[PDB]
Amino acid sequence: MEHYISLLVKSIFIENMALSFFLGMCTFLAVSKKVKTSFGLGIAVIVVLTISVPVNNLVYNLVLKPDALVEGVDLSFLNFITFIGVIAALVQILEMILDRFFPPLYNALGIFLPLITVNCAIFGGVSFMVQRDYSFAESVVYGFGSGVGWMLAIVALAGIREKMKYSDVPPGLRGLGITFITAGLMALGFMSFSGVQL
Amino acid sequence: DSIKKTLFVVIALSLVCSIIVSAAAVGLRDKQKENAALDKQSKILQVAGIEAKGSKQIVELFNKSIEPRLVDFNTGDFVEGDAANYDQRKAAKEASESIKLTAEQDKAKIQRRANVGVVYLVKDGDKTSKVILPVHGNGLWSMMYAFVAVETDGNTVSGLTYYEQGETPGLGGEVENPAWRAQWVGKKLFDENHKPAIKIVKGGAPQGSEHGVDGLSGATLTSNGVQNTFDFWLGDMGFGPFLTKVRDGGL
Amino acid sequence: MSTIIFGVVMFTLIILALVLVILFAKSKLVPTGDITISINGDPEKAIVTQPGGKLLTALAGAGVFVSSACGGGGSCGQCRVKIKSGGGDILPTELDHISKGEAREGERLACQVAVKADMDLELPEEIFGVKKWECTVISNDNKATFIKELKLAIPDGESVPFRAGGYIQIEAPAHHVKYADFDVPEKYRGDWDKFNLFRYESKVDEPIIRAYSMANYPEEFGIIMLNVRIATPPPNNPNVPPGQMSSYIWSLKAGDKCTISGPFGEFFAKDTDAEMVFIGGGAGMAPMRSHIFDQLKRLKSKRKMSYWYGARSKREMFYVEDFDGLAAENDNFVWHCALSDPQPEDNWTGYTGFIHNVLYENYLKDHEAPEDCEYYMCGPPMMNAAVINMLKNLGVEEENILLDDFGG
Amino acid sequence: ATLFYTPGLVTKRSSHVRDSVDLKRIMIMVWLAVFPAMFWGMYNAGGQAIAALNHLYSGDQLAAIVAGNWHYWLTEMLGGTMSSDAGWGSKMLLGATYFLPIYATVFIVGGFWEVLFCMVRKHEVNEGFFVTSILFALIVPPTLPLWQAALGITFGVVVAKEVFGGTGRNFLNPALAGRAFLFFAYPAQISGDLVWTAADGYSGATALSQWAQGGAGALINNATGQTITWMDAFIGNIPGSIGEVSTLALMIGAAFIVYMGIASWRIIGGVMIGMILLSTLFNVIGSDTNAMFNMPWHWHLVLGGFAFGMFFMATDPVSASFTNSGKWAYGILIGVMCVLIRVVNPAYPEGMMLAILFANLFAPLFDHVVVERNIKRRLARYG
Amino acid sequence: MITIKKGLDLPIAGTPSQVISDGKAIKKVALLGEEYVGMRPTMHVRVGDEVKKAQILFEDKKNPGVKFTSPVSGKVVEINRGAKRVLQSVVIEVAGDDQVTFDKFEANQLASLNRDAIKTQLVESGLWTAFRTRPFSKVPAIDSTSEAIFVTAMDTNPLAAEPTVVINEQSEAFVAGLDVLSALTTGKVYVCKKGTSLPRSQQPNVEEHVFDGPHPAGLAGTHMHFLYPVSADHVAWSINYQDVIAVGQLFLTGELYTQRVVSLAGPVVNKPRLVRTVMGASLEQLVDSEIMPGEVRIISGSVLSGTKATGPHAYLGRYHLQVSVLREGRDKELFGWAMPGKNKFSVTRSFLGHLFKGQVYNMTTTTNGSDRSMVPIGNYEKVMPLDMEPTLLLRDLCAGDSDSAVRLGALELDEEDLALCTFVCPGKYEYGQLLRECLDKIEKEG
Amino acid sequence: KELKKSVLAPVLDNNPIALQVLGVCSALAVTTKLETAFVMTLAVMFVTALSNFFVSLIRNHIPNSVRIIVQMAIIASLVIVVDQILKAYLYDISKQLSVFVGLIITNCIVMGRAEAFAMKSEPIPSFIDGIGNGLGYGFVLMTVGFFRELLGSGKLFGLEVLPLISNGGWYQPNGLMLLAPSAFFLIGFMIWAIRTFKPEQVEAKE
Ligand SMILES: Cc1cc2nc3c(=O)[nH]c(=O)nc-3n(C[C@H](O)[C@H](O)[C@H](O)COP(=O)(O)OP(=O)(O)OC[C@H]3O[C@@H](n4cnc5c(N)ncnc54)[C@H](O)[C@@H]3O)c2cc1C
Ligand SMILES: Cc1cc2nc3c(=O)[nH]c(=O)nc-3n(C[C@H](O)[C@H](O)[C@H](O)COP(=O)(O)O)c2cc1C
Ligand SMILES: Cc1cc2nc3c(=O)[nH]c(=O)nc-3n(C[C@H](O)[C@H](O)[C@H](O)COP(=O)(O)O)c2cc1C
Ligand SMILES: Cc1cc2nc3c(=O)[nH]c(=O)nc-3n(C[C@H](O)[C@H](O)[C@H](O)CO)c2cc1C
Ligand code: FES
Ligand code: FES
Ligand SMILES: [Ca+2]
Repeated sequence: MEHYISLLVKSIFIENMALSFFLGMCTFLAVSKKVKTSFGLGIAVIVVLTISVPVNNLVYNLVLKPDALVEGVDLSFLNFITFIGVIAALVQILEMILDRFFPPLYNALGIFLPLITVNCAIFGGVSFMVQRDYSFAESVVYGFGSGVGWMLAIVALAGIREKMKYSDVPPGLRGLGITFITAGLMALGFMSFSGVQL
Repeated sequence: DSIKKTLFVVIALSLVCSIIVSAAAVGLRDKQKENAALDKQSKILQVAGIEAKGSKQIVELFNKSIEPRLVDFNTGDFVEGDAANYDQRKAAKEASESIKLTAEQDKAKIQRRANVGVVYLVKDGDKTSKVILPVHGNGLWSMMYAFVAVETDGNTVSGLTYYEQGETPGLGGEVENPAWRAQWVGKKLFDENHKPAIKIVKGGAPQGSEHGVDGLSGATLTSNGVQNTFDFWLGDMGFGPFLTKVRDGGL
Repeated sequence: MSTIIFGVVMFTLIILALVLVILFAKSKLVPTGDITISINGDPEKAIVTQPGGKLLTALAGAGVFVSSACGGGGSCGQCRVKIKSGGGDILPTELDHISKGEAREGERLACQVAVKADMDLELPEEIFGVKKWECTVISNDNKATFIKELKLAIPDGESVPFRAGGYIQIEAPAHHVKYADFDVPEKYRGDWDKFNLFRYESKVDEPIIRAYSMANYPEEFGIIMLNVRIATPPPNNPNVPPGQMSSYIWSLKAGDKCTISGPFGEFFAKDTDAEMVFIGGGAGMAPMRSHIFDQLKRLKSKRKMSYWYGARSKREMFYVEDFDGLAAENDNFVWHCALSDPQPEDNWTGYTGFIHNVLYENYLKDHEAPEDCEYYMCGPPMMNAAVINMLKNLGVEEENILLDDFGG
Repeated sequence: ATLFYTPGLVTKRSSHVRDSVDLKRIMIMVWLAVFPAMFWGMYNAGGQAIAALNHLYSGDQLAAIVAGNWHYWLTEMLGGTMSSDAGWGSKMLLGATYFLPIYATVFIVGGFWEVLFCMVRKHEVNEGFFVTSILFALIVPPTLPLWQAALGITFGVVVAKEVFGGTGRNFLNPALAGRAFLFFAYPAQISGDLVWTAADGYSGATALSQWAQGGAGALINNATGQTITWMDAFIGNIPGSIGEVSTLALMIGAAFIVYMGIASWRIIGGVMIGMILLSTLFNVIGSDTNAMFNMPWHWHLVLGGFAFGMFFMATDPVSASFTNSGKWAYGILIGVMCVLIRVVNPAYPEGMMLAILFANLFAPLFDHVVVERNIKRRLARYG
Repeated sequence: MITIKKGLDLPIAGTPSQVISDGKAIKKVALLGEEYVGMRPTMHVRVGDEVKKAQILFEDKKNPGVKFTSPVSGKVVEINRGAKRVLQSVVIEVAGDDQVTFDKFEANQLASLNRDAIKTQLVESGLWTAFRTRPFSKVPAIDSTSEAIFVTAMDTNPLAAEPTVVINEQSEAFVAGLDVLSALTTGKVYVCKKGTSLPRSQQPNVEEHVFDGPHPAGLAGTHMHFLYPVSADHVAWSINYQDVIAVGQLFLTGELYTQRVVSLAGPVVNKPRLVRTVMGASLEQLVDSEIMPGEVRIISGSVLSGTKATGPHAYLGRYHLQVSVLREGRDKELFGWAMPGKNKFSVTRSFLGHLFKGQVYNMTTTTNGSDRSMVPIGNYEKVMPLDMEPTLLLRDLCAGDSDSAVRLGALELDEEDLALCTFVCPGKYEYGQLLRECLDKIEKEG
Repeated sequence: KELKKSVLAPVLDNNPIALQVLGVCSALAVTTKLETAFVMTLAVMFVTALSNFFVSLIRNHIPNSVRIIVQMAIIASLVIVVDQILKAYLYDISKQLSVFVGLIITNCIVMGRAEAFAMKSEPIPSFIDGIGNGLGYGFVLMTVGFFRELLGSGKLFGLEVLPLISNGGWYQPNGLMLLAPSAFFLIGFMIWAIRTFKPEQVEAKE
């Protein structure tokens, strides 16, 4: 029970998805104006990530693994299409299950809840799970840790961009340019955990 | 719209894409295997001193000069088995092919050790001229893998190379420097009492001593790793007994 | 070869399982009923519709546009509805066009909404009650160097129900035009030959819709009297097609009926003792003639009025005898005019210059309290912006000014 | 221009009487507060240089080393000496010939960037750079090249401050955004053991690497052969950066700016609480192979850059929290991260810079949590 | 009893001697037009028309039905109008005693009047302008009511008059005014006072509360925040003690009672005391031969929140009860910011003035420093006693975020509440004008 | 010539990392070396063009329910073929591009163009728009890779330009260029330069 807490702490801090692997930057730098919208999108990404990683681990360890169906046949070229299919189907049925109720969370995200399918955090999490060869419980804890780390990074950037209402930025750097430089300074600050052996 | 229409179009699209993907995936595995083999054959031929340029030259030199075997680590004897298909990194993960290292012997922080190991014998016609041992340990940022080219007396070193490292390139990534690799030639591995005697000195080596090479400048935490790899792998859990057999003349 | 067969079978099965579970979950979750809207919350004229889709297409199927200018994107913010029922979440483009105070009641943009649930919409102000009329052309005499003063009549002699100053939603048929087709009276042809303006040729591919303004008061039945400016691009390259509704008229021979509709009600004169001052705009002078004749005859306003008006030349001038007779019969009226481009052959004995300077240096500077008055304005862009600077420099707050210009 | 004279303006509106403080007085007080640490840092750098040189070389070899480097032959020209019997005057002069070029190049290059941005955006050039330049020149090792110092202050001023708008409008620490650029870009001249003692050919580790190697019994000073006592690490007789070594002078300088209300006792107490709690947790846990788990709080306080960081760099007003309830949390986060990067991260032997640059991102989150609690308390109609 | 811990009692020299002595003969009065929030006048006079006491001078365009009436009987002599023809003052010249009278009632029958009779009496008399609503500090609309009328019966401004000296002469009028306010309001009347005794009304919904501590414990905004927190849909009114004496004397006599007791003080006044003075009087005639030689600035109100009275504004404002005069600090000093400023006042402890307890300063009108950007060293939390977040709130006001400032609490405020945050700011900001721009944005946005 | 303006609109007028924000993760993680920057530019260009062409070919019969599944099936088949070809003939570059030869599926440029322009156009202008957006993306990849590789290791495509100290030259490499903060800063200053040469792309003040 110390091992899974080690995995959670590592996947939140030492191997942050947004600011140590740099995945998801389009929504990370576009939806970062208000902290409440950032909070909602972080919770949505958490749910979709912790659902998508264990199901893809089941599909991989049952079918796509070398010598899993018939000995002598390995089907590890359908990895990408399988992963993106499961992620797209989970996002669609989850947005229907959501959109039944929840005008709180519906139309707060709005256009970007269809756009968390084409979002490199989920595909990177699945591909890194496949690479590192996790079991099912380690897959669940890794997915939840990656989701909470991404939510932490995007809510931090939202808080910084809400503190920056006072600042005076040159006209060429209003918006996207100063957002790029702000994310760069954040990534510079997150290198404190760069050498930890966890 | 129509459920028949959507199911028909998705079946047809899946058939076409699956045909193309499966053809392009099966029809290239031979070339992918050839490339993955050549990427390591180049490093082995380079550490053996035999110069190589071009795929034909690489495969022709490796099939006529290098001859891989399998060695058991504990007993120090030869074990019959397929050489060109063995994967020591993956066999060192399963419990039926690897052992659990306890903390008192695990000086190098690798946490496992495979039951059978692979070496490479540089052939000179009929005679065995060198034996190449792959050693590795933990540095600061990564698991540093390497080769070492030991001559037939089991004591002398003829070359060293580092083919996998993730250190910072200015400080501790100087294990890939030719001026640093060029010091290892001529150094002894053991002493007269047949004990491991490779030292990484801090602040420069003595002028021509046969046991200590120069440490990385400003990079002690990787120099501790480069010391620990040889401190463990020249020990008793590594190539110790096989090196005793080579020293007695098991080649 | 077995790997290819297994790849094909597993690709097809993996895709088909996901398609099946998506369709099953959608058939379990999403609604499939027939949702209903009710116009004005009334049992008559209520409309049933399929779920989803914007409200823009609903009234277009019902037979009115919205009273919109733009359908795409809602950038002009024309489509509005005063909905009291639950519609859903507000969108910031609505909150751009409709401020917080108005949006508190629910004034929302229509095409931004995608109606997928039940709703009773307001849709006020009788936009269902708009009808059409096949207006004939009487004549298109040229009063100025470039102007196109226009007279139309509604078939069988009635009056459009438009409120004062309300321009109709006039449409235009399509026919390709060259300037050589355009018939010109005696004096203006020579200067148009100086600009050799017959040189360009243009094409009218689609019937262009342009809600121009008209030139009579609502009580003047049996005649419609529209208005048209000269169609002219940058005259270095006039090959690009200028002003398709204007060019539809500029060669037109009168007597053909025109299917047009859509009255407006913008110029709401307030019923107070408010001093009215009608600052001129050259082209579009007759909107103010319409509103002043409505205030003279339809409402019989005996309050103090004025018609400061701008002019380039007396050759450019028109409808003089109207305001001359009006100020003759009227006690509380005065009318003036000034030359924008003075020329010697008038030997003019009145004011000259810009309307900005003439109003301030004649009337307003020694006026008692300009902040209590009321100013309507419709004309050239700089000759309106300078006057807005003058009026804000003198007092009057924004709501007391009532602006409406050609294209805003 | 307006440095010598107060401008003689009068107020035009509502408050016809004002205070007496301004950014000139605030930043000049913080600029004067590091003068004891500056003078002691120059003294200690000279002392360590002379002791290392006379431990290594002697006689004609010492004369050849002296006549082959301008820091040594200029110091012997101006009247001092470089033998073992050097006075405090010669030690402070040898520290001055190392520190003052770095201060000069940092001030001139950063002032050029300030003046260029201020002429382009049509403002009047303000203070605060007085603080940033001296705090940058006081935290780099005494053997840092001048071109790297110029690059560091260029990054710190331009990328961290003057793009965001100037004084009072950024969010990071400009003196530490430059040092982090140096630390991650050119780490061969800002880490290791060749760099800290300003000598020629002296390679000897320092107080925080010796502990991480072998515990408190391996704290031996190789220049003299003596051992490092707590009074030595507290007074400031250890190798390190220029003006970070003396906790006594740092406390004496920062007591004044804490008394005057410029520095925040909330942040200082938060940093101290976080350090004490995490170091005590690591002591009680304990380890057999990591020799930093058993380093007490009164040794964590004095070694490395903890006292300089906590006193002068964690109390930056623009980058900190803005709520009294959030300043304690920001300080506690700084202390926890400092002790954690020290103890469990082996690539870096000290972590105050990365602790501050990590908490600067999460300060406005603590602001947001406190002000959202306040907004709920307001909507409940009690505030 | 509510005690205030965060605040500042500003030590400026020239505290008045609280006795009421006669004032000079006043010959001109004026009804300033810019000092009413959101007013757009329609003038009912021109230069030279003879007016009476309580005769209308202008109405309001944006608040219809309210009337602004003249304080004294005489003749209009000037109507000044600034840039964009904004009204500044209506200078009346007093001669005569012609007036418009009203109905009168007994002493005890005041508590049971009809609300509409009360409101039409106040509106026709032009004493309805004494009420300042909260939020937005406007004169309240004639057909709206409120459940809390906050009567300010203390004064913690610097050099301010003592209210007990004034009230102890007109106790019957004060009690009758409180009974009229008790009949006028829907809920209660919140008489806020200090630890001394005041005349009390025997109505059950007139409550007395004791506030102590330094300034701002004597502001209606602080009283509202501690007793009845207001918002966009909860609206409270406000009226000082002199206008309650005016309401009582109006309902007991039928005539508008326009006299005032103002506190003439400052560093440069020879004998600071209280004076009797008509409403809207001329300060240039009030301070005639009362000031030392030297350039001076004649404020109409306290030095924290007061309109500077120079030229067409040289008349006592409506809602101000004191006059404060001080010098002009136009001197350049060599290295003035680096002095051990024993003669320099500050909230912080940089200067050596804080060791000398009990000192008074001859503060001049200079701004010690240029305008710079805001570095929050922690000065606003020292002098804001309310339960807000001062640095965040002021940073939103400077940034221009109306919604966020309203959410943090900038509806309950007025420009005399951020006077201390304007006072202690090292960046030399002026938050009153920023708050007024923000509240005007909220009003215009609807 | 409509094709010239079609392929040269998104190179500086509608750049996918400058005006739109699409395709940033690959821009941060590929530009360490200019060879991998070139290979990624070509691969994204190829995938975007052929994906737009196919989804525009069958754009009439794609249903409203599973349009996402169909588009990701087409893009994923194309990217798997590209990946097999890279692993066969460009193996070392395929090793250096460890996971980002799979993330071309979830790259936002390919799907954003296949949803915005492919479903409502003709196959040949769809192919041209795909090529043009590949070019507009490769421009930013190339410039960031040029600055990062040159100032961080003194090389261009592997060719030695600035001689390092360890070899015996004069240059000491900037170790921050091999980390993603340098990519962030370089993209920020590039947006500054682009929007100060063309001022109609300034974000309006709020
Ligand atoms: C209430 C109201 C009343 C109006 N009344 C009038 C009126 O009386 N008269 C009037 O003329 N308009 C009037 N307008 C404006 C009307 O919308 C215009 O006719 C319209 O802007 C032109 O539409 P078009 O398709 O006919 O122009 P097009 O024929 O498509 O030509 C474009 C317009 O811009 C010019 N133009 C052509 N090529 C270029 C080019 N390359 N660069 C720049 N400009 C070019 C042309 O002269 C032409 O006017 C009114 C608008 C409103 C809302
Ligand atoms: C950014 C950075 C990266 C570093 N990388 C390495 C490294 O890869 N290998 C190494 O041995 N030391 C590295 N170091 C230096 C270590 O921090 C360590 O302190 C150094 O080797 C000094 O050890 P020593 O004083 O005992 O010689 C790095 C330092 C920094 C600042
Ligand atoms: C504010 C501040 C922050 C510092 N941060 C670091 C750091 O993050 N890493 C580091 O190696 N040294 C840092 N230092 C320098 C250390 O104090 C110390 O001088 C250096 O690490 C040498 O290690 P030592 O403690 O063994 O002497 C910092 C110094 C100061 C003043
Ligand atoms: C107590 C105090 C401490 C300060 N510490 C720093 C610092 O550590 N680094 C820096 O660049 N500026 C520092 N400044 C200056 C100022 O805060 C800095 O310009 C802000 O970051 C504005 O960008 C300090 C100022 C004060 C009053
Ligand atoms: S114009 Fe289309 S929604 Fe308003
Ligand atoms: S997040 Fe990488 S492209 Fe959308
Ligand atoms: Ca291994």
